[PDB]
Amino acid sequence: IHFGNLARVRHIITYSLSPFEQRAIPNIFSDALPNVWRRFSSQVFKVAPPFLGAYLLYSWGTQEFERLKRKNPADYENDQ
Amino acid sequence: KEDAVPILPRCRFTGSEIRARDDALPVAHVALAVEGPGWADPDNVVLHVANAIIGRYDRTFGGGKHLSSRLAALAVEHKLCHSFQTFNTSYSDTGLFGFHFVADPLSIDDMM
Repeated sequence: IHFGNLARVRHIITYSLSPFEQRAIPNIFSDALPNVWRRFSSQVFKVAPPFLGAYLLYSWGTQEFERLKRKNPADYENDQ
Repeated sequence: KEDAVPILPRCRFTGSEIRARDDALPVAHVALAVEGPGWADPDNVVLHVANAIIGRYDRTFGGGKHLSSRLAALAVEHKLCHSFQTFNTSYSDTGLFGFHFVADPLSIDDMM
């Protein structure tokens, strides 16, 4: 028994419609997408940064590794 | 115009709910109904017979656990509610066929 012992609530009214009287995915352009954009916007500069930073470190380290595999001509300039 | 009886615009029924919560009230009330046919329909006769099978109850019915109404018997056996009633409220073009009951917070679910 967990329903009926949860919280002491007073003076709140709620109105709801049967699922058959309404649409499943309403106002995709006027409400949905705008919000999706809103949500993306509000988070991008919190998530993206460290991932971008990770990428850079990855690129540097990968290139720096391949670069150390190449030969430096300055080791054979007097090997006549 | 003066001696013509005006036909009223029809009222659209909506399956839906409204919950007015106040835990400070001693008992909860719940009414549930589907759309009825309206005065002119003969079915109203059958609907009323139907409501008679289910009937009504209230803690002062002496018949108690032996009442013929199954819902009534159950309400008694399991202390399901303080009372309940069926109804078939008719109107010209529509109506409300349902039931209403009064129960303690912790027995609403079983009653329903």
